Amino acid sequence: ALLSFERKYRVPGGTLVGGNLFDFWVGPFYVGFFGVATFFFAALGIILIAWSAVLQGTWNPQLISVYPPALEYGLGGAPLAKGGLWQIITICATGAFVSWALREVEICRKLGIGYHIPFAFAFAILAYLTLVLFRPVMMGAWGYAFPYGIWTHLDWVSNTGYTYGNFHYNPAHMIAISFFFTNALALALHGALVLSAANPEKGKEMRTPDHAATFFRDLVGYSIGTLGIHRLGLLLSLSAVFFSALCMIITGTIWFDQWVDWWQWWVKLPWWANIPGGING
Amino acid sequence: AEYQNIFSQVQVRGPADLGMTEDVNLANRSGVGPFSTLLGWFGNAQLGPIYLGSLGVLSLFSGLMWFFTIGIWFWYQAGWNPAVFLRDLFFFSLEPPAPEYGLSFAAPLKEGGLWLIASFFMFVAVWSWWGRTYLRAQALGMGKHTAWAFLSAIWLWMVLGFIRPILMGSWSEAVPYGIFSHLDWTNNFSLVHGNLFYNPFHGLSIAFLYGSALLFAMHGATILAVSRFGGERELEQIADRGTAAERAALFWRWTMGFNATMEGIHRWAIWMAVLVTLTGGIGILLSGTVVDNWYVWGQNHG
Amino acid sequence: DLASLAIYSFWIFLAGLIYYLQTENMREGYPLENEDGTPAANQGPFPLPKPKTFILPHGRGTLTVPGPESEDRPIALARTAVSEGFPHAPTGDPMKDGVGPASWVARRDLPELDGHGHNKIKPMKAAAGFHVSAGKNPIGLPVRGCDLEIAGKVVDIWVDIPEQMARFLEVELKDGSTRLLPMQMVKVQSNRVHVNALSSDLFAGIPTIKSPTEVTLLEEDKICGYVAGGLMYAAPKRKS
Ligand code: BCL
Ligand code: BCL
Ligand SMILES: CC[C@H]1c2cc3[nH]c4c(c3C)C(=O)[C@H](C(=O)OC)c4c3nc(cc4[nH]c(cc(n2)[C@@H]1C)c(C(C)=O)c4C)[C@@H](C)[C@@H]3CCC(=O)OC/C=C(\C)CCC[C@@H](C)CCC[C@H](C)CCCC(C)C
Ligand SMILES: CC[C@H]1c2cc3[nH]c4c(c3C)C(=O)[C@H](C(=O)OC)c4c3nc(cc4[nH]c(cc(n2)[C@@H]1C)c(C(C)=O)c4C)[C@@H](C)[C@@H]3CCC(=O)OC/C=C(\C)CCC[C@H](C)CCC[C@H](C)CCCC(C)C
Ligand SMILES: COC(C)(C)C(=O)C/C=C(\C)CC/C=C(\C)CC/C=C(\C)CCCC/C(C)=C/CC[C@H](C)CC/C=C(\C)CCC=C(C)C
Ligand SMILES: CCCCCCCCCCCC[N+](C)(C)[O-]
Ligand SMILES: CCCCCCCCCCCC[N+](C)(C)[O-]
Ligand SMILES: CCCCCCCCCCCC[N+](C)(C)[O-]
Ligand SMILES: CCCCCCCCCCCC[N+](C)(C)[O-]
Ligand SMILES: [Fe+3]
Repeated sequence: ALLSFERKYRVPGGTLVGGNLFDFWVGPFYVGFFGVATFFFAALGIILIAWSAVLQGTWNPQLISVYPPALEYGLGGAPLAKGGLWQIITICATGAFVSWALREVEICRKLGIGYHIPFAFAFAILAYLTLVLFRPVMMGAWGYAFPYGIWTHLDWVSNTGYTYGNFHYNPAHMIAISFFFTNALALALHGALVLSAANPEKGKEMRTPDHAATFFRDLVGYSIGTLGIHRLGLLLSLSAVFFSALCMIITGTIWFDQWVDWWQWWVKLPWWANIPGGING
Repeated sequence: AEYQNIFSQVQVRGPADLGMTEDVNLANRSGVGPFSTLLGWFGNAQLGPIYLGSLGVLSLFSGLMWFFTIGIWFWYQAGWNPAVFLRDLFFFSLEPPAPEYGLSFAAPLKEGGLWLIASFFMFVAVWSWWGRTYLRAQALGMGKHTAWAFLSAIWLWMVLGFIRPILMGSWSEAVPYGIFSHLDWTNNFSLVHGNLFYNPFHGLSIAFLYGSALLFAMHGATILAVSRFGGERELEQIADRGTAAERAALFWRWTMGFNATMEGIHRWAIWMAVLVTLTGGIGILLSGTVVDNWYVWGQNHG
Repeated sequence: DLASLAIYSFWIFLAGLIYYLQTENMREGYPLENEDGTPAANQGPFPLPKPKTFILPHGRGTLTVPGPESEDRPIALARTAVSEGFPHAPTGDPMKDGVGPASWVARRDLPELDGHGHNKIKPMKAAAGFHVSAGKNPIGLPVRGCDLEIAGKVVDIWVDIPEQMARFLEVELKDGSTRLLPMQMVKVQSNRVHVNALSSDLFAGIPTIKSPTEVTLLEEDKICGYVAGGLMYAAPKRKS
């Protein structure tokens, strides 16, 4: 049940809501008021999802799919079988997510650490809200949201993309991808760096950070440092997801045409717009 | 508000650190560079020194040759006009030889030869730099994690412009050097193989990419959350568990039911990132050599 | 076919890999225990990994994990219920006792050394050639606690030489003794240094270091521990 050093940490307090009421654990897990909140939202949501599955007449997970209301319903409510169920399910997800974040906050307090983790998570939550709330509202129907199904959701991605041409040309999409790639690069390195120091060549002593610091200065002539690479990681990650939201929130709202075409602005600057030759002249 | 430790609130400086010496050839290391106070607000302010050596120079020279060989081509396309060059910079493209020449090294220069030169340059550039990551580690007596991690990346690149073009029978199947052109090639590569979303490696690869962000978000915010107990000093924490390591592990145990150790978390890390291009490489390799259309394959599973 | 082969293969690879990953993270704090310290009955599907031994630099010996676990300090906590899973209430002063968000681990009473074998962290006065290169130099600024009362004055900065980093502020109290304050728990302002976790009256309780030019892993933990705990335990004294 407890890690060899856990007991002295399991003291009362830190709860945001409800005092000592839910201030307790269940196996390794911490409950807290929000422990309960998330459970309830999670229970409800899964139920509704199964209920959608009978109306659909399949129990096969590769097939199950809960779709939003069709565009004709705009931002109004829709019949269960006709889009209501997704709308509730979406409400329930949100409930789950936010609650899961606030529990993280409550654990943070009991342990006496910073709130960076709940913090970073809120970016994930905000990306999800962008795709099922902010964008549809702004566009004008729940129908612009993505459906909850394993492959159907990949389909929405593909269809929504190809609507504006090759989506690769969405400029904030370019930026968002550069982080995803960069972050992975940096997670690759960081991990590798620490391990190689902690697990040197056979029979050698544990290397020191100075060795680590040295390894990189030798390699690419610069070492960002241990508080650094951790600040870096948090940032690349949060940024990747920040730009991911951005590229979507603008798509279909303030730009509805082909993304490639938006680049004509550059190429049509009057100082070289008419100069012959090249690719565009 | 409380301090967050995303940016330093006081910079401090001392004599330029020339680093550990162990078995490193000190005749090769450079001189210390300046110090960016800019950088200093985020991480270390000290630039340099850097280790040259034979492999560094070869790598660094081939590296520039590659880049320049592409550069002259772009200018030749731009009508040597600096205005066009700027206007059309992302439209220019150095394309592989036509399918006609196959795996031939005899394609005319304007028709694909120049692409081979550039690639040859990149090949040597990249491999030498790989050997560089390895040696730099050896000379400090360190594990070779970094070189092996690097090898994963190299895998996907090897497969894209070398192994797959060769197994298909022609260089024309490789990736063109160009900003918009390599985007198009990618988009088109999926169309031709029946939508890469049905390539289960592609799907796996995305999971590990998404995951890398998830994890580096988790790890980073955690270490910052406990740097108030010297969390970032991970090597000593491994060697002698501090409350930092404890609060870290527990926050996570109490949230989701299990947890890492300080050495442990970094194994999760190196593997989550390395699996991105590992799986990736495989998904692409089978694409068009063994499987012509992932949707059809998806219907049968063979 | 081949593809089918490859993917089935991979899902198998991946499964033994997780298994590996998982057992490696079982190197500390395992095996599990009951609230009374007796070994717990259900330790999960995963076995303990086979031990690994780390050779610590500068002749500080070896470390073998997993290995015999022991807190090596008293815990002043008492159960608040008759069944498992409820909090344990401090039986004294959690701060003074070092439980809760004020917990510290019995690390070594030896300072962390740099790659060369010298003390990693030093008061700047004794760090030849180190100066505040940017930002507000705290040194000389009064220190304010969450109760908005002055508690002392910064009389130095303890720097991390290998990372050229400010780790702690040393503070001079009204009785002429000094304490270290983690850099990460104070806001350096233009005319003062503000500490939100501790009220002026608790600065004296901050554990002291035995030698004036060195800190040990044990003392770092006892200090960081203490200051962090203020956040939950000083709470009645904090106003804003
Ligand atoms: C954000 C970008 C796009 C999108 C584009 C893609 C693309 C492109 C791909 C996926 C893939 C996946 N997507 Mg998606 N996906 C989106 C939004 C979502 C949402 C959401 C609520 O917002 C979720 C939960 C998922 C979940 C998933 C997984 C089924 C799968 C692997 C992801 C992964 O490894 O992440 C990293 C996270 C982890 C490793 C942590 C653990 C995650 C586990 C696997 C979560 C599974 C949840 C799932 C089974 C449903 C549970 C819900 C109920 C409680 C039952 N996507 C939006 C619309 N998604 C890949 C796939 O192969 O699936 C077809 C793929 O190729
Ligand atoms: C229309 C587009 C198609 C498609 C076609 C492809 C194709 C084609 C490929 C990918 C690939 C990938 N796709 Mg896909 N993909 C689509 C939609 C998506 C979506 C989505 C819809 O949300 C996502 C999230 C992804 C995500 C991804 C990545 C997981 C994956 C590449 C990982 C990587 O980091 O390589 C980045 C890393 C590298 C390329 C390694 C290179 C390392 C070298 C050595 C670097 C050298 C630098 C050089 C020498 C210059 C030096 C630098 C200078 C000094 C500055 N795809 C659709 C279906 N996708 C790749 C893959 O693996 O697929 C299975 C791939 O080949
Ligand atoms: C495991 C997967 C991820 C990964 C890992 C990875 N990559 C790695 C490593 C590892 C573990 C290394 O050790 C190695 C490295 O040394 O990094 C520091 C590398 C590396 N990955 C790199 C790039 C890279 N990795 C990528 C991807 C990934 N790498 C994956 C996501 C990508 C993409 C496309 O996503 C890129 C672009 C290099 C930084 C470095 C390998 C360097 C190399 O091989 O150099 C060879 C040649 C040269 C010396 C060329 C230099 C020519 C330049 C001077 C021209 C450009 C001039 C330009 C205009 C300059 C200005 C830039 C401004 C920003 C200031
Ligand atoms: C912001 C950067 C990245 C990030 C960070 C991040 N994620 C995080 C955190 C952080 C910092 C956490 O602390 C938290 C965590 O605890 O991790 C272990 C979390 C987490 N990120 C998760 C998943 C996740 N994160 C993702 C993405 C990312 N997370 C980013 C790329 C993704 C994808 C698709 O990329 C996924 C799948 C969880 C493992 C975990 C949060 C767990 C959680 O919220 O539990 C509460 C909810 C439930 C128990 C289930 C609720 C059931 C619903 C009511 C119904 C189901 C509806 C759903 C909409 C159906 C979708 C079906 C699909 C097929 C489309
Ligand atoms: C300012 O102007 C001057 C001229 C000074 C410049 O220098 C400007 C230069 C620029 C304009 C340069 C611009 C360069 C880019 C736009 C480059 C973009 C490159 C990419 C987007 C590349 C993407 C993908 C590349 C891939 C996957 C390459 C793979 C290569 C290989 C695996 C190598 C394979 C080897 C070959 C085929 C030959 C092997 C032969 C043997 C004998 C072994
Ligand atoms: C966090 C809330 C998320 C809700 C997601 C969608 C709910 C749609 C609410 C509309 C209900 C009725 N209406 C049209 C009268 O407003
Ligand atoms: C590092 C361990 C975590 C790995 C995450 C494994 C779950 C990913 C599930 C992806 C679903 C994939 N597939 C093959 C059907 O496309
Ligand atoms: C993917 C999530 C995995 C979480 C693993 C959690 C381990 C819990 C150990 C069993 C505890 C049991 N319980 C709840 C019945 O008391
Ligand atoms: C895709 C990520 C999945 C994470 C893998 C799940 C590992 C669960 C380990 C549970 C450990 C149980 N224990 C011993 C803590 O009780
Ligand atoms: Fe780390």
